[PDB]
Amino acid sequence: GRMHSKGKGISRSAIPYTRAPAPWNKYTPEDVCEQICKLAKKGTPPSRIGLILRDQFAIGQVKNVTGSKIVRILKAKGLAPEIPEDLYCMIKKAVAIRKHLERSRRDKDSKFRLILVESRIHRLARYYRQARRLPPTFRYKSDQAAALLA
Amino acid sequence: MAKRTKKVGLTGKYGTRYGRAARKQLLKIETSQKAKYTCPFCAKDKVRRTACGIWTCRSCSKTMAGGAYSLHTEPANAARATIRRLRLARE
Amino acid sequence: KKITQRKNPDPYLKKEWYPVIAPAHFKSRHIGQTPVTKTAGLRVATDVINHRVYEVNLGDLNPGAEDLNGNTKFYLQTQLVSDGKCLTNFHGMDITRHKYGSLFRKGCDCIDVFMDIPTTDGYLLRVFVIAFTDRFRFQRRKNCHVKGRVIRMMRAGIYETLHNELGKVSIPVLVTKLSNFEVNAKLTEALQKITMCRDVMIRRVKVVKRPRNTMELLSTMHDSNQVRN
Amino acid sequence: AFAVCHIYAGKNDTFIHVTDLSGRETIGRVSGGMKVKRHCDEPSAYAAMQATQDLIEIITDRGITAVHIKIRADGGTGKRVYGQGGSAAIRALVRGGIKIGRIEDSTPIPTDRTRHKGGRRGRRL
Amino acid sequence: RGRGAPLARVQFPNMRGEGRVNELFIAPEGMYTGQEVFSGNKATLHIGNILPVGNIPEGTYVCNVEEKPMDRGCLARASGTYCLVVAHNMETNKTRIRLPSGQKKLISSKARAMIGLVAGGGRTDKPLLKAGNAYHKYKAKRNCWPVVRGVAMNPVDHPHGGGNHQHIGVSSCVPRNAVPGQKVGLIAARRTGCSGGKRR
Amino acid sequence: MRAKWAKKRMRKLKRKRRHMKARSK
Amino acid sequence: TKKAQDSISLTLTLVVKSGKYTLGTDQAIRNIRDGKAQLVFMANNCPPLVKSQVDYLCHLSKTPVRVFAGSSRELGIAVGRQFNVSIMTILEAGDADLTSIL
Amino acid sequence: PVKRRNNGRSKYNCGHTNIVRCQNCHRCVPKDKVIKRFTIRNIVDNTIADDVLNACVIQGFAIPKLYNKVQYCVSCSIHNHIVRVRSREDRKIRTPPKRNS
RNA sequence: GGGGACGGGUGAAACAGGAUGAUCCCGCCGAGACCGCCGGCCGCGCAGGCGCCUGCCAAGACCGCCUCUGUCAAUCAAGGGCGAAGGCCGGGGGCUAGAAGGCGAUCAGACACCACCGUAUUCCCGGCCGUAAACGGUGCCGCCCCGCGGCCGGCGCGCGCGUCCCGCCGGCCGCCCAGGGAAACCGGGAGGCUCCGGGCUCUGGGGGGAGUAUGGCCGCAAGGCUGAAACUUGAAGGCAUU
Repeated sequence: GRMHSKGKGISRSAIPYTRAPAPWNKYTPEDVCEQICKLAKKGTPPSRIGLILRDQFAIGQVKNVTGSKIVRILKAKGLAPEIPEDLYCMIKKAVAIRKHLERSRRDKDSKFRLILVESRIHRLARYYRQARRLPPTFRYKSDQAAALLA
Repeated sequence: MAKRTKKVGLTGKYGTRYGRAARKQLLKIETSQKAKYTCPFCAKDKVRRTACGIWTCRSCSKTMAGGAYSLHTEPANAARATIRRLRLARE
Repeated sequence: KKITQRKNPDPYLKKEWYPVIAPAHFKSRHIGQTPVTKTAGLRVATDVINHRVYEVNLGDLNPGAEDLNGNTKFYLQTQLVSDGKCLTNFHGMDITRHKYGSLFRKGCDCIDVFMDIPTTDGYLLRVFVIAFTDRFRFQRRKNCHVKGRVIRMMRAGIYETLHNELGKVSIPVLVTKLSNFEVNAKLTEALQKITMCRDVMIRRVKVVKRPRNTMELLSTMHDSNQVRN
Repeated sequence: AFAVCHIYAGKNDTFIHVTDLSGRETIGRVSGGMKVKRHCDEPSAYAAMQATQDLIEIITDRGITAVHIKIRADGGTGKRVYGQGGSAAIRALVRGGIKIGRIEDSTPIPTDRTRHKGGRRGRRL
Repeated sequence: RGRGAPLARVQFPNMRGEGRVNELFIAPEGMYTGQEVFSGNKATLHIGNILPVGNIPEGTYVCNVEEKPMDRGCLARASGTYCLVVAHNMETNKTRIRLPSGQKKLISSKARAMIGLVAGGGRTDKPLLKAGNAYHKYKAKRNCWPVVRGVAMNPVDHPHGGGNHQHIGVSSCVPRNAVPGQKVGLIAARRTGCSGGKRR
Repeated sequence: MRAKWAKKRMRKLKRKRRHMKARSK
Repeated sequence: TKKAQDSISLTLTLVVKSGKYTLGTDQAIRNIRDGKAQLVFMANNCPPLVKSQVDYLCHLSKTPVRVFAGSSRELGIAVGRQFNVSIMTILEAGDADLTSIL
Repeated sequence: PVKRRNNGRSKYNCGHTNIVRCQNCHRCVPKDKVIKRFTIRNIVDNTIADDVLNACVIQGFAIPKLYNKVQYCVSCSIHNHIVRVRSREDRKIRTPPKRNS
């Protein structure tokens, strides 16, 4: 179930059993990688670029066609985001919750949400540091979070 | 550090004299007066209280009227909003 | 009308009865008689009856159509005492209490909106309207409950019908529109597209503010029978 | 000669009062309590029956051939049921020959009411 | 020196001559050096502006209100004290206002007032704490401190006077028509003592 | 509520006992 | 509304990452006069004399000037800098500024 | 033990509910516990309704019917016989006795 | 303004209100609470809790998904936050209800219940408190789990087609077959357990003494949290039957 919520919901994408380029596929692996870089230049978060390739184009799974996941392709060209996107999205959510709370000190429920989002940021950050994706130097500073977004 | 354990932090000067209630009220009132509030125009927290009712930005050099121990009193802040909403309605 | 003609009790030993007449739009103009103490030091009787408020049923106001709108009532306040006859202007309307109660039911959603409207004249009035949801014909479930999207859309809809109906019209036009029930009807047609609805009626309309000396407004309201328009 | 009779029913006493349509001037007033010496009998319909009979003579003298009926209980935070004398009030007027015009509830019902006497435990009688 | 409220020197042009007149105004909270202020029937609605009381919308907090028009300042001119505009009678040209005591007075709509609540608000909240901060406080004002209780004074100095024990010896409440030297106790006291629920 | 009334008596005795302790402190 | 607000935030971030930007009035006026500026973004807190002067030089160079919400600190947070930034000039943009005239 | 599995309160997924009042007791009862009946009845006594209607000068004026809701507390209802103490088997039935009037 | 003898209250009463015209009616104003009927085997929320209008601001579960990441998870001493009510401490405000307090009936007494008046409080704002039969008297994550019904949300399939039919997922519920239990009853578990072992925290070990003494900490206090022993005793308790 959800770490900070009591919901037991299971909405999960299930990838196809046969990992193959679509029968209707007409594009090379490099062609997809060159397209991916253009969206990376646009700055689109990696989850979004996968959605765009699936909906705007028709590559259902990048691994099936290119042979690599989108983040691995970004890392190869050095077009990877410095913070793994998953941490960035929580950090951005925490920044907004902090801003709303600064206007209202009476929103006790909002403070509750801030503790959980910040706790998730700290938990995920430790994993990234251990993996070496992020530096041992990384520490979460609420004060520097907005600056960290850039 | 932690030279004074309790809220005697700004009230250490008064010593044993004056009673706890007095000092407790002073601990809140004097902490705010001494503190540097943000400048509305400077955008720096360099506003300090020159005199009761007078707070001056140390960067812009602008002098702004305000409450005695706080740059913005809550009743004035409410009226500022009420006047803005009433003006925009009368517009 | 008894004391002016002959003997009645100690208070009504010196009292008068004055005819009260309602606006031109209504089929039976006469409302009734008003008891009033005779002229005194400063208490001139006509000045005493200048601002008395009568509560008339639409069935009494427009008889021969009682079965429809028997519930709807109109509060009317005298503005002039000319001809010895009180001339009244519309000051409020409300549906009867017996009907208000019959409007609510379990397993229904009630939408009440209040919208103050500045009229094309001087008067400022708040239109209180009510609507209820009703079971769709198939209805596998037993509850006429709708999702928020229908609730918001329907309430947005109610404001819009008033916006293009009672939003910019003068008080005599409003009296005809609330009497023929025209504006109540418009909300239902708009609501009918939005959802299955019942009881979409303007329940109350109150005079929030009155332009002073609406004597000219009382000429049009009372004697402009020729300008029925 | 239309007029309106407001009939407080409530409990404790019954008030039968006929007035002008405006309500500004009272043609007549009577109370169930005036008729009965015992305090408990004041809301009872027998006291009320004698009471509206007395009012009929006064009101019919002052014209008032026809009356409209508005009937209210204590209302507000109390009862909301007319209680005892209310049923008699229309009946005695019908015996008198006053003609009914329209009947209505004048209960002062409260949207979002103020607190009522009794406490959370209630009247522990 | 005397006022616990800041005063502001606002310089307006001189219509009569070529000079720039300097006027001392009570400074409503938020007034800033450099703020432009407009005065008149057509004046705008920002904190600081002085406009006829009728013009100001109902609910605004207004300071230095005029009891009668062209009195150049009369009510709500102390720290954090505001007057609320309650209503505007169009027929009588009279505007009701709630003074900082709560009492309501009707003022000609022609009278002028400044938009805003006076600064130095919340000053009373701070305890004076020492006798010295009181001495320094009334040096600026009149010689009205230290105060000797009358029951400490000898019989000849105060009506409360002195006996073998310090007691007033008679009801503190004194008649409204007490002669100049007699009015020393609580005067015209409708009620006395701490009761509570006094809102009635 | 005898349990409630018993804890009120204990709380009263505990107030008096602490106050008496203070007099001889 | 906030869908657009995200686009302004993403343009500012991507300009900071790739593209040439100038922080501050002295740099802004120097670039606007020489026409190096492509877009001018000004904080609401900017002094009301500075606002009217930049507005005129911007009219002369036909360079669009927009107000960024309010407070130089807020512009600063969007440029990723703790110091306050009253005027930010976009000389070149890594993410095309369709919101050049937002 | 648990006399009622509903614990005497139609409270599900709620934690706390609004408060209501016994009409006669004026007691405070949770809304879930309150008996809650809806009664629609004639404004005039039904015995006098026909005569009043005939006397009513208005053509086709239906007698107004009062619409009100009466809520009582458990203690209040048992004394007023709004609901009756029932046998352990009879408690499980949830259907109105003898088939809202 | 009206009209003229009672009115309140009750189980009956009595006290306080009435010719200074009450009650009652009608307009009018002020003040503060409070969201009625719709309103629930409705829902949301981490619990405590949550219902006027128009906005404004950040959220949250769920579903749908060939989106991204790649064990980032679970339960949790210490530590942090939240926590109904009443209480407190500074500021407001003040209708109503109303601990105290006063009265009026009752009774042997009544000083209690019922009436009448009424302060703290209730309401707001900044703190403190840290407790409730805070209960669903059932910790949390995980799996299996027998059918039958309702309800809420999201989605899908099918057809006349309608807020239809059938599912799926997440909830909120009722009835139960097995099983279980000392039973009452649980059965979406209190089942899969004397044929006893998924993981992890908390607490209990006959009844009093006693949540007392004392020591610590915390609190402005009220008190909270921790917490005995000496000694006494053969019972205390649960659920059912008569």
